[PDB]
Amino acid sequence: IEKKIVLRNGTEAFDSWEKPPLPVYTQFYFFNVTNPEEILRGETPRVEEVGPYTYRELRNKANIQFGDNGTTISAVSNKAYVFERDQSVGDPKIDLIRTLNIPVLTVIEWSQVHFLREIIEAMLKAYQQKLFVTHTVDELLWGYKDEILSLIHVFRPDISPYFGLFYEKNGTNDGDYVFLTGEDSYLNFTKIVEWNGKTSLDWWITDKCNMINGTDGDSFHPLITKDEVLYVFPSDFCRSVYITFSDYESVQGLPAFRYKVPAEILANTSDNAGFCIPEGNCLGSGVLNVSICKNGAPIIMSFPHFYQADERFVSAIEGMHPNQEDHETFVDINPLTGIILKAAKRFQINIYVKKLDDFVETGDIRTMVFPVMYLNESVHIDKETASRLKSM
Amino acid sequence: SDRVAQLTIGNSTITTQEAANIIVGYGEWPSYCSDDDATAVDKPTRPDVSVNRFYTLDTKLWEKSSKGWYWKFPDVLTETGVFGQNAQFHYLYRSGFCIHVQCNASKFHQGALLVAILPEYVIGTVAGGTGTEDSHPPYIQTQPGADGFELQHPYVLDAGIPISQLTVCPHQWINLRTNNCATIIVPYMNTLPFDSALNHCNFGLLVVPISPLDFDQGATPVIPITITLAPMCSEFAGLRQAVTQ
Ligand SMILES: *[C@@H]1O[C@H](CO)[C@@H](O[C@@H]2O[C@H](CO)[C@@H](O[C@@H]3O[C@H](CO[C@H]4O[C@H](CO[C@H]5O[C@H](CO)[C@@H](O)[C@H](O)[C@@H]5O[C@H]5O[C@H](CO)[C@@H](O)[C@H](O)[C@@H]5O)[C@@H](O)[C@H](O[C@H]5O[C@H](CO)[C@@H](O)[C@H](O)[C@@H]5O[C@H]5O[C@H](CO)[C@@H](O)[C@H](O)[C@@H]5O)[C@@H]4O)[C@@H](O)[C@H](O[C@H]4O[C@H](CO)[C@@H](O)[C@H](O)[C@@H]4O[C@H]4O[C@H](CO)[C@@H](O)[C@H](O)[C@@H]4O[C@H]4O[C@H](CO)[C@@H](O)[C@H](O)[C@@H]4O)[C@@H]3O)[C@H](O)[C@H]2NC(C)=O)[C@H](O)[C@H]1NC(C)=O
Ligand SMILES: *[C@@H]1O[C@H](CO)[C@@H](O[C@@H]2O[C@H](CO)[C@@H](O[C@@H]3O[C@H](CO[C@H]4O[C@H](CO)[C@@H](O)[C@H](O)[C@@H]4O)[C@@H](O)[C@H](O[C@H]4O[C@H](CO)[C@@H](O)[C@H](O)[C@@H]4O)[C@@H]3O)[C@H](O)[C@H]2NC(C)=O)[C@H](O)[C@H]1NC(C)=O
Ligand SMILES: *[C@@H]1O[C@H](CO)[C@@H](O[C@@H]2O[C@H](CO)[C@@H](O[C@@H]3O[C@H](CO)[C@@H](O)[C@H](O[C@H]4O[C@H](CO)[C@@H](O)[C@H](O)[C@@H]4O)[C@@H]3O)[C@H](O)[C@H]2NC(C)=O)[C@H](O)[C@H]1NC(C)=O
Ligand SMILES: *[C@@H]1O[C@H](CO)[C@@H](O[C@@H]2O[C@H](CO)[C@@H](O[C@@H]3O[C@H](CO)[C@@H](O)[C@H](O)[C@@H]3O)[C@H](O)[C@H]2NC(C)=O)[C@H](O)[C@H]1NC(C)=O
Ligand SMILES: *[C@@H]1O[C@H](CO)[C@@H](O[C@@H]2O[C@H](CO)[C@@H](O)[C@H](O)[C@H]2NC(C)=O)[C@H](O)[C@H]1NC(C)=O
Ligand SMILES: *[C@@H]1O[C@H](CO)[C@@H](O[C@@H]2O[C@H](CO)[C@@H](O)[C@H](O)[C@H]2NC(C)=O)[C@H](O)[C@H]1NC(C)=O
Ligand SMILES: *[C@@H]1O[C@H](CO)[C@@H](O)[C@H](O)[C@H]1NC(C)=O
Ligand SMILES: *[C@@H]1O[C@H](CO)[C@@H](O)[C@H](O)[C@H]1NC(C)=O
Repeated sequence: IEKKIVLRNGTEAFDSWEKPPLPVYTQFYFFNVTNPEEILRGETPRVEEVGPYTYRELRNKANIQFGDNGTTISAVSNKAYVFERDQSVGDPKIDLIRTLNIPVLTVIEWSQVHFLREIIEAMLKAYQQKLFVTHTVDELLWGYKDEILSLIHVFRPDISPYFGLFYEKNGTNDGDYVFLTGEDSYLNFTKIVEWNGKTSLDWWITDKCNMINGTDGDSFHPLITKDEVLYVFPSDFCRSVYITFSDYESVQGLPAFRYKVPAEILANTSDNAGFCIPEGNCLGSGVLNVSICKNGAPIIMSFPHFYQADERFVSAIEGMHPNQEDHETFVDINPLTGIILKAAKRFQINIYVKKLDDFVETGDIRTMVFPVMYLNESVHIDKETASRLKSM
Repeated sequence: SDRVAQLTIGNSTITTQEAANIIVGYGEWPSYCSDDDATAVDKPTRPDVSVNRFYTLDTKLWEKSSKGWYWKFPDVLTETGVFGQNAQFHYLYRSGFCIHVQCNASKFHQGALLVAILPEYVIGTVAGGTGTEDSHPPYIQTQPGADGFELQHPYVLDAGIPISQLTVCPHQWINLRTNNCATIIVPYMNTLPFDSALNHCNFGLLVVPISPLDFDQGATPVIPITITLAPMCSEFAGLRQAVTQ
């Protein structure tokens, strides 16, 4: 009986989950636009993959509360990022990154839904902006004062004038989580059951599409087989994904079942027809509209470099060359103990663009999907703590 | 003999055959600066035809849920025509205005507007919502230009003053059962006899629907509001190169 792995105060599996001892390394990759005016004239874009930007992460758990005689647990999962310099190319507070301007493409979206229409259309007209800007790395990723968003703030005081890709994510949580420990059964261990009081999602089409499955992805339940299907709900992708078996791997000196995120998460299936909002008209295979769960920002979540996606988007951007080894998402799990050995979460943040005649900053741009950034969040178990798990 | 009018000045005339009456703001016509008042010692330019024209500026659509609009004068005309060229070359400026706002509708539509002037219409903000952060309005809310700007809280006119007593200032109503236009002749009101045309905006034209538009479905749902204005007795001074702002 492997009841040793539970979330009980007095166990060493709860100590690993409250405070994760193994560091998490995230490398931020960017896309640099080489011909920015020619995209406004209507030519094919040409980009450049720029990195690596190694951040070392920090993890803990706060507000841990028990209940229902020990089987239900609810806590928050904070996440703080600390940059590492020797594992990165250059100093990020000087490194200028030229890309799209996401706030001025956000507020064009707000004019399309009549959310502050004549206020925003007076901003971009009298204050002429740029579709393509150039800021530093720490500005574009950790908050920067936008021109137009500082003007919406005096009309609407709820809008934050600072935009960032991961703004207010240093030392803050991504929801009030509640889990299910393995005091009742070892099939459902630390499984997400509700989210901020709400049972499941509410913005998708069908009630099958709303269902949150599985865990957050920090550690799984043990006794993993080859034929079962594991389910993962990250808070960034805004649905629950699954993972399929890939091959036989060898982590140091322990068993491993390599599971990878398949193409059928975002494929063109009859199940995934209901994840294109509103009426199932999809932009393509492998992409996902996530504009609801980013407070109105026109963001697309997809694999890096359109991997396992449509080819007519690959030929639209010069520099998209996806392959298996470099731009997938995988996880190494110990099949006997469920401790994640070596994972790599790689997802691309894209910004949708289209030529609209009421905004004369878009030029003559083609309707397409544009590359902005992606990142490899990697976790890894070192030599000493691998030999601690070789005994059990 | 009051419903039908014609306002010709410059080379541009406008006819109206369902007017109310012309009101002259504060009981006096716009006039030139006398030598009792003038302090600048260079001879002013007075174009007298090329800038005293009815400039038709923009067209605001008025639906059933509108709030109200405002135009800061004379910054609606510092981008337009020979007025916008003389006001950018010359530092000093004075003029009156003949302000004519058209809004026609059928004999089944209803609703009333309060097109009113008010001098030195300064704009406040919502002070960060709760009222503790000293936020100043942006340059486009301050001086929107010929595009106009829509009021956020028309009950307080974005300045903490109620619209219920806006009727003190020179105004007249456009209710669609009686009239379709509203002429307001405004003199030059300012302390000092000339001023800059790019910084100081002497007054603002508040156009607010008080009684809302209403019509049964089947009638024409597009009811525009176009304002035309004419600088009367305009004169400029202090010639230098072109500033735009
Ligand atoms: C990812 O994901 C995301 C998420 O989803 C997405 O996003 C998206 O996007 C899209 C695109 O854009 C969108 O859609 C859109 O939308 C829009 C908007 O809507 C909204 O808004 C509105 C407004 O309202 C206003 O107005 C009115 C009157 O009209 C009034 O009454 C009110 O009050 C208001 O007022 C205000 O404002 C104004 C402005 O101007 C001002 O002035 C004043 O002052 C005030 O303030 C609204 O209404 C709406 O609402 C809705 O909803 C609600 C709920 O709550 C309800 O209740 C209601 O009823 C409604 O509903 C209805 O409607 C709608 C429409 O609107 C529909 O859809 C539905 O179904 C129902 O029916 C909202 O909120 C819109 O507009 C649009 O629409 C359009 O389009 C379509 C297609 O596309 C079609 O079908 C339609 O029909 C339309 O069309 C139209 O329009 C155009 C433009 O404008 C034009 O041009 C044309 O021509 C047409 O017109 C025609 O028709 C009409 C009828 O309709 C008539 O009347 C006329 O005359 C003519 O004949 C669209 O839909 C969306 O939204 C979004 N989302 C959300 C959620 O939102 C994205 O996309 C993705 N991505 C990708 C890539 O995909
Ligand atoms: C997180 O994810 C990122 C990517 O998302 C990973 O970074 C990549 O890591 C791989 C492997 O370490 C790197 O691939 C290596 O690239 C070398 C240079 O490649 C360039 O030049 C070749 C021509 O030689 C071009 O074809 C190619 O397009 C590149 O322009 C190769 O020489 C390496 O080859 C080695 O492995 C192959 C594997 O088949 C062997 O055949 C060879 O003999 C050789 O041993 C290798 O392919 C890749 O460059 C990295 N990308 C970036 C942007 O850094 C991170 O490793 C991953 N993890 C972490 C913790 O960040
Ligand atoms: C992404 O692409 C963009 C453009 O495609 C690129 O932006 C440009 O980078 C260069 C190089 O950093 C910038 O040029 C510098 O500008 C400063 C400011 O005036 C100058 O002082 C610099 O002069 C130095 O030039 C030499 C070194 O390059 C030295 O020998 C010399 O003595 C000077 O010290 C230099 O010209 C340029 O300003 C930007 N352009 C914009 C619009 O930002 C960006 O670097 C790319 N990013 C990455 C990560 O590759
Ligand atoms: C969250 O998990 C639930 C349950 O694990 C998922 O619901 C199930 O989704 C599968 C999709 O493969 C449905 O299977 C379907 O079965 C029919 C035959 O019955 C087959 O023809 C289809 O091709 C498909 O395979 C299954 O019916 C469905 N069950 C229920 C009760 O809804 C759900 O999809 C998961 N959601 C997310 C976002 O992960
Ligand atoms: C995110 O917040 C963390 C927490 O303060 C920052 O990490 C520390 O920053 C201080 C600042 O001098 C330094 O001691 C180290 O860089 C970090 N200390 C530890 C113990 O980790 C971090 O800099 C913040 N990062 C961003 C991008 O905002
Ligand atoms: C994704 O799959 C749907 C479902 O088949 C596609 O919609 C059909 O597309 C074909 C053309 O390839 C049309 O002839 C059919 O009339 C469409 N049917 C429906 C119900 O929409 C959709 O085109 C696919 N996506 C892409 C990008 O090809
Ligand atoms: C865990 O340790 C002891 C066990 O009773 C208790 O005093 C302590 O408060 C517990 N910690 C939490 C966070 O509940
Ligand atoms: C998880 O554990 C077992 C196995 O599925 C099941 O009986 C139990 O109801 C599950 N609970 C939840 C919340 O999924």
